[PDB]
Amino acid sequence: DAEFRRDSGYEVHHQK
Amino acid sequence: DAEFRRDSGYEVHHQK
Ligand SMILES: [Zn+2]
Repeated sequence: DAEFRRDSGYEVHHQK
Repeated sequence: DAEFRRDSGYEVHHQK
């Protein structure tokens, strides 16, 4: 979801 | 590489 689907990281698989 | 590109973990790309 968009608020944590951020460009400024990432590997989103380790965030929620 | 194949030896540690295993199902026996994993997210190989930064795990060991
Ligand atoms: Zn990862």
